[PDB]
Amino acid sequence: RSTLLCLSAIGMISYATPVFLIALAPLGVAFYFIQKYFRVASKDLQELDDSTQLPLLCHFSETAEGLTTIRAFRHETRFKQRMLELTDTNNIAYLFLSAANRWLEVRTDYLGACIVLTASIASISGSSNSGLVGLGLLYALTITN
Amino acid sequence: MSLSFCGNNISSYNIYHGVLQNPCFVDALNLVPHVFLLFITFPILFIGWGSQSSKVQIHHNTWLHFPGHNLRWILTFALLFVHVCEIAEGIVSDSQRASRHLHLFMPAVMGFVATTTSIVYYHNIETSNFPKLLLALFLYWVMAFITKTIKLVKYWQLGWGMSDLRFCITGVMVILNGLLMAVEINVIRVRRYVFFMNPQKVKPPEDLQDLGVRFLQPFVNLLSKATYWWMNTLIISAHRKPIDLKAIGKLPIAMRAVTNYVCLKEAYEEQKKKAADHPNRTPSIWLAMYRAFGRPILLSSTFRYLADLLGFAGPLCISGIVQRVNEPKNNTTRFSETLSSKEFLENAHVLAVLLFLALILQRTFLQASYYVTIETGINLRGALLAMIYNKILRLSTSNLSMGEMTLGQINNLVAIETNQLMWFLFLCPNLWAMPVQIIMGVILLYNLLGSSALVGAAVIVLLAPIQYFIATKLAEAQKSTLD
Amino acid sequence: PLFLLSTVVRFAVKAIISVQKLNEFLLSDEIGEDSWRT
Amino acid sequence: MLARKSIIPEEYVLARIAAENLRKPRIRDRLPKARFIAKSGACNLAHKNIREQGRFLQDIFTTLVDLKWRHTLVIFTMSFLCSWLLFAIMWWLVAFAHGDIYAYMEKGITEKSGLESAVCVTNVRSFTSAFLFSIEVQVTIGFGGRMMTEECPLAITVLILQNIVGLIINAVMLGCIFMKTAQAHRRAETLIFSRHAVIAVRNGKLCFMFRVGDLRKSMIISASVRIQVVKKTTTPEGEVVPIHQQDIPVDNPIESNNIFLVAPLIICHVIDKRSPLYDISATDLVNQDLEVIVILEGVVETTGITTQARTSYIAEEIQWGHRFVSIVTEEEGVYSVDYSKFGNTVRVAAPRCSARELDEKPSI
Amino acid sequence: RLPKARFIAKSGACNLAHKNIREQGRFLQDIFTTLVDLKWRHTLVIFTMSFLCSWLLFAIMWWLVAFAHGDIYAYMEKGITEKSGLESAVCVTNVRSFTSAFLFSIEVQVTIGFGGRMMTEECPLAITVLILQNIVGLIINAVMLGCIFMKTAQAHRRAETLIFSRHAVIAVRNGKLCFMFRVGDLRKSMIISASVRIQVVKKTTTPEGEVVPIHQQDIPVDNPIESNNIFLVAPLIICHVIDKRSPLYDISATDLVNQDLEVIVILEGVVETTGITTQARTSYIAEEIQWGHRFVSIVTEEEGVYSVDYSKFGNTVRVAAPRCSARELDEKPSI
Ligand SMILES: CCCCCCCCCCCCCCCCCC(=O)OC[C@H](COP(=O)(O)OC[C@H](N)C(=O)O)OC(=O)CCCCCCCCCCCCCCCCC
Ligand SMILES: CCCCCCCCCCCCCCCCCC(=O)OC[C@H](COP(=O)(O)OC[C@H](N)C(=O)O)OC(=O)CCCCCCCCCCCCCCCCC
Ligand SMILES: CCCCCCCCCCCCCCCCCC(=O)OC[C@H](COP(=O)(O)OC[C@H](N)C(=O)O)OC(=O)CCCCCCCCCCCCCCCCC
Ligand SMILES: Nc1ncnc2c1ncn2[C@@H]1O[C@H](COP(=O)(O)OP(=O)(O)OP(=O)(O)O)[C@@H](O)[C@H]1O
Ligand SMILES: Nc1ncnc2c1ncn2[C@@H]1O[C@H](COP(=O)(O)OP(=O)(O)OP(=O)(O)O)[C@@H](O)[C@H]1O
Ligand SMILES: Nc1ncnc2c1ncn2[C@@H]1O[C@H](COP(=O)(O)OP(=O)(O)OP(=O)(O)O)[C@@H](O)[C@H]1O
Ligand SMILES: *[C@@H]1O[C@H](CO)[C@@H](O[C@@H]2O[C@H](CO)[C@@H](O)[C@H](O)[C@H]2NC(C)=O)[C@H](O)[C@H]1NC(C)=O
Ligand SMILES: [K+]
Repeated sequence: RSTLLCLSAIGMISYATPVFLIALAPLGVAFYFIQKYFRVASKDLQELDDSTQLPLLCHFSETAEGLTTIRAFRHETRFKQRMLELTDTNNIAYLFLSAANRWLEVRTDYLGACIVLTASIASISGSSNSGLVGLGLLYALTITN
Repeated sequence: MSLSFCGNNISSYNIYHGVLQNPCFVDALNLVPHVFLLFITFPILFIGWGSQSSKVQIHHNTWLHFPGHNLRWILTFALLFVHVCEIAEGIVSDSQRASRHLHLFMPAVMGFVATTTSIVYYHNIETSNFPKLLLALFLYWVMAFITKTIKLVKYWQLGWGMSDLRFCITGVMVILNGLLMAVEINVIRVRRYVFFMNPQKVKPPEDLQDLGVRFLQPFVNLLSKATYWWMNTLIISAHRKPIDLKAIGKLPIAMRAVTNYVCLKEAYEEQKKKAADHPNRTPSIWLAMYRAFGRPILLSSTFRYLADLLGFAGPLCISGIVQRVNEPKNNTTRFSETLSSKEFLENAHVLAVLLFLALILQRTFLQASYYVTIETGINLRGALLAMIYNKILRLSTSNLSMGEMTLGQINNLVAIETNQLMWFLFLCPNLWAMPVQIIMGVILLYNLLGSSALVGAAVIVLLAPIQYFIATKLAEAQKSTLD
Repeated sequence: PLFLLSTVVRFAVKAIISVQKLNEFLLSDEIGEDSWRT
Repeated sequence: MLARKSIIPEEYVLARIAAENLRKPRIRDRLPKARFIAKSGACNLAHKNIREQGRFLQDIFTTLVDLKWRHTLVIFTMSFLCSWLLFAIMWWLVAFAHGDIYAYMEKGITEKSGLESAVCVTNVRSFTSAFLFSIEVQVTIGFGGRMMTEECPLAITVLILQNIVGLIINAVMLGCIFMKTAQAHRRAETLIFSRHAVIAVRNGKLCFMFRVGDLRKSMIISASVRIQVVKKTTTPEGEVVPIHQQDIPVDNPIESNNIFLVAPLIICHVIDKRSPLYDISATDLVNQDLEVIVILEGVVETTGITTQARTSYIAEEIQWGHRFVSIVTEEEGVYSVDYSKFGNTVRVAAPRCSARELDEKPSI
Repeated sequence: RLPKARFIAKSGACNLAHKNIREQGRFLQDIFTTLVDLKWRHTLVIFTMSFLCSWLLFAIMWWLVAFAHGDIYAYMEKGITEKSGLESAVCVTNVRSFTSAFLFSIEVQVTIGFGGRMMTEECPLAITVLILQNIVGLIINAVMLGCIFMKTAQAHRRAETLIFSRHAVIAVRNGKLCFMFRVGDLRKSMIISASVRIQVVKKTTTPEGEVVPIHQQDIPVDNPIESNNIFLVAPLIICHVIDKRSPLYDISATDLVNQDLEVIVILEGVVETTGITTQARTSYIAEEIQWGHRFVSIVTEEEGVYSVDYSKFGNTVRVAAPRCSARELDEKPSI
């Protein structure tokens, strides 16, 4: 759904005002690079998140089935200073995943804004009905979304 | 013919009555400080100060911030915007003439490049602690202030008022230059690096001293905090070597689980001590979360409201552009007066720039909101897990408190309830930010289409209850499928 | 926003229930008062 | 948008094959041992918590004098261009303010007037003219079609400023160029170090030999050799120094560090009682806390600048039981050095024990 | 009371006071030498003033020669007569005032030569003044370029960068007392061919009655190959082992508070960047020697690199040590 909406939008942008698609070539280039690097890092980041939550649960279960033993050995701090490390690894995995997502969103939003500018400027200086200015504006605005 | 500055009219170069009483001379005097700044600062930046006078193999790892850092960035970006507006107005006004009046917009373009170079110069100074050099910036701002002030009073002697756009733009620029000079003065006051005998003793944050802290969000300048630029390296390192647990090194001491657990424990203890004296009052976790993670939620809501306000610039600019492009401009008569403060917003080429800037600002605000509330939710989750563990250690093994299904309850409380609470804390700002946006959208619909917009809003609004019903039925089906 | 409002409200309900469960767990019998005197 | 908000299905994802069978826990991903001095002869530590002594404006100048020739030209050109432009703006402003631009325009509209009696600087009427005048005053061409009259003293003040600033810039740039001309042979260091250091046997005792050679044609005057062993050591009273550097003598018939280096040389240290490597055997030299540093110092006769070249060897580089093939072999009528055989090593038979044990039962 | 007299302060700079020296004559070479070594704040001022003074002096000369000749009168009467009766009679054309004389001097001495004030070929005295001005301007220009060249040359060198610990220790290391201090470097470069020397300044008396006020005694620093050369990348602990001939042999632990001692440390070397030999000095007195301490370790391994921690550079922790003089530990071996 998303890719078809994007394709139809840029198609109508180009048809309404051809001068846009000469500016299409740089933007597309940029997009490709983004679509590369994110997809390479994202998997790795996900491969950490799902991997750092399995031990964090396991630990709890142990310290719930053997609480009497731990309080016998008086080894409580040895377990707390480990639980903290586990939860910190998990939290940093989440934080880096969210930062990667925000990086992607900012980059693609700036690409969308550049598209809006290079379509609006072409449409402002053009010879076509106001309908084909409004269509261009609206579709180049939705591309951003 | 030729390319003059004050125009092609001879009587525009007269300096009989006074130099100040000739507007073009005031424009030139405004153009001067920018070029002075550029010529002072381009050689300094090109040469560098890379003279290895100290062990810098671990001095390049750490940096520092001066007293006024965020305020400086916000003010410089605002000044950039004001200069873009001045460039635009000058170009529009000049295109309604016979000659080319370079005194309308060339000072503004020089000011744009000079302000950009000013912020580059400030960053490159700050990264390598060197406060003395920023004295140069000081001089710049003062000079600029003076010059702009003169322009203002000379406008004010003609009584141009705030109804004329140039007067407003110049006044805004005057006060922004004043604020920036104040920032520089305060930096001089706090660091004591020029006119004092004993400078300050300043060291980088303790976190950059450790070589394992690789999450650099809290430690970087506001333009990199706002674009996640610092991330680039790590992501581009996804090709050379796939990420391991070592690349995402460690957490800064402000985001570790122990610190937030301390904060939440102390807040809960304050609540419980207050409640114990009260006769029949039950404990509350809600108020413990607030007063310990409540400031960043307000900051998220502020960014969210700013993004929601800027979001409406799409429809408005679209309406302006379309209702301007309808009519050909051949009919209109020649008008040689400076463009009206309403005729600035009426253009077809100004509004494109305004829409562009509005989009790139709204997106940044929105992502800032998302990130702040996400980080708060994650810290709260870490604190909650720490608290639940410290309660698990102090538990009784009696069968009147334990039960045939108690490890299951604990497993759910760690694996499900914490995640549900966290993902609520993420979406908390939408509770009191969505109604504002929807109401304002309906207001604009009404003021754009009469009372048919009320019918349209009534039709669309039903989207939420329908989705709620579908969601409930879907959840029940998913539960049966899981069983 | 109209689409996401349903999810936000549902998450609000589940969060309320979760805090209730958390309070119920935090009110339980505990071992001590003999090791507290050192 | 909101990928996995619903979070029910977990806590029962069964253990992977590498989890239950314990194939993953075989990490074998230890970080490499931390070197003290790199193989490239560059010390790499991390000093921290050093009180920053700020900066000094002298540092910008110190950088300016030491720059690549591809940056000296750029700063040269930029400084001169910026100076001409700044003073061009000053001259154009003076012409504007005095009423000379207007006067020239009005008397050139009807150019038959031809009056230039009262002007700060003659024949300056636009900004192009101001730029050309500033070029002719800073570079001291002085064509003389745009004179400096005795009319307005602000112009004379700007002229004095411009002459002095031009002199300052010219002197500084000539100084930079001359300094870069004086340091014309100062390029780089060309001392070649063998890659593997053998531990052979020579005259009945072991050794620790490596090879060192030159590439520059310029001789090295009073060359000196220092060799050190870096390891953590503890006194009997029990004080642990993490990195102790202990000096090991170099074999020489007159007990000196002076090496005469024209053809490549072999540098041996013989493993006697006090030697740090007295108690090391070939089977121990697989995992061992051991880093041997070598420092050669001298003065290149051309420039007369002292040079110090360093290197370091660890347990992996040492080739116990080898020796060095003879690089030098006579040509038809002249000694010759086949530098392609520099670091090449040959294998020979040597005892596998340590010198600690090789002289307690000598007849082996 | 008054602090006891020292030999070398805690930052070098020997605190002696030489007096009665047979003072020599003061030479102009001293003035020139002072000129060639200066601070930029003063270099710029002398640079500017030389040119201003020269332009003004020769402006006065040119104005006087335009006065003595019939020049000013001719150019003042030409305006009245409205005819160029002063084109060729003039000593130097179009010089009719002091402002114009100043402009002409600037043009001649900076070699602009605009050419509105041309050099006529009538008055020989003017030609003499012109030759004199050109020679003087050339000399001054060469001198000032030479000063700037010297500034640029000696620009690279900067201030000292060797860090010494505030006070020393006297520990037991490998079964003997040793006097130790720690030396570190903050510089980025390498001190090529460094060296360490230790001396004891003390008032000594000879059996024959020759009393030496402040005698400097040489202390053999302890190295496993008996040499000075020290390689300095991570801070070192210089040590000296108190043997039968060290002056610190008989000084006990109790009476180290009141004992005429001073240990001077001189550390020399050659920097790599500029090849300018440097010497750094320090001294320790009785009050700043802590018996029975030892310096704490500073370098920790971060599993990728070693990492010196200079915050603990001068830290020193207390340990056990035989609380007696170094003589009693061998003449009375049982202790
Ligand atoms: C004629 C006029 C003349 C004026 C007369 C003089 C007036 C005096 C006022 C100037 C005082 C300047 C002192 C600076 C205050 C510093 C206070 C202190 O530093 O804490 C301020 C805090 C702390 O962050 P930091 O210290 O800046 O360092 C950043 C680092 N990362 C850190 O947080 O450790 O940082 C913060 O808490 C951030 C605060 C941001 C405040 C900005 C609010 C946004 C308002 C938006 C305005 C936009 C600009 C105008 C738009 C116009 C559009 C046309
Ligand atoms: C706001 C303003 C904007 C300004 C925009 C920028 C303006 C730039 C304009 C000019 C740009 C020029 C840059 C070109 C870069 C080429 C550099 C080229 O000279 O390299 C050749 C070398 C460069 O050695 P290095 O890499 O620096 O290393 C330093 C040293 N070798 C070392 O290793 O440690 O260099 C040398 O080795 C020495 C070169 C000497 C130069 C030659 C002069 C000729 C005099 C001798 C007479 C010959 C006759 C010439 C007549 C020619 C006829 C026209
Ligand atoms: C448009 C520009 C583009 C071209 C630029 C490219 C580069 C070309 C020009 C290069 C500029 C010359 C390099 C100067 C190097 C800076 C040295 C800086 O240290 O001194 C600035 C002074 C510092 O005083 P200091 O401590 O004594 O310094 C010496 C140092 N202690 C040492 O090691 O030894 O800082 C101070 O403490 C200030 C005190 C006063 C200093 C200056 C006094 C000014 C006197 C006169 C100057 C005006 C000249 C014109 C007069 C005209 C009159 C009509
Ligand atoms: N013929 C040569 N020319 C220049 N440099 C050499 C030569 N032979 C060896 N080197 C230097 O020796 C150092 C180590 O090189 P490397 O370990 O690749 O081989 P090697 O042990 O020197 O001898 P070989 O190259 O024969 O194996 C390198 O830094 C290289 O510069
Ligand atoms: N106060 C002083 N300043 C500089 N040099 C001195 C001073 N006193 C002595 N000298 C140097 O010491 C040497 C002493 O030899 P000289 O021939 O002067 O014997 P003298 O005059 O008997 O000495 P004095 O008068 O010092 O006892 C001379 O070479 C002189 O240069
Ligand atoms: N981390 C450091 N960075 C830079 N210089 C240092 C550092 N530590 C010590 N020094 C220098 O070493 C000298 C000796 O300091 P030492 O550690 O022996 O005593 P201290 O307690 O540091 O005294 P002070 O507080 O006066 O420096 C000091 O003069 C100081 O200049
Ligand atoms: C050029 O000069 C002035 C700008 O101040 C304009 O105003 C004219 O100036 C003369 C005086 O010289 C007045 O008498 C006229 O009434 C003014 N004419 C007008 C307002 O049309 C002048 O118009 C400018 N343009 C020209 C001469 O073409
Ligand atoms: K001439």
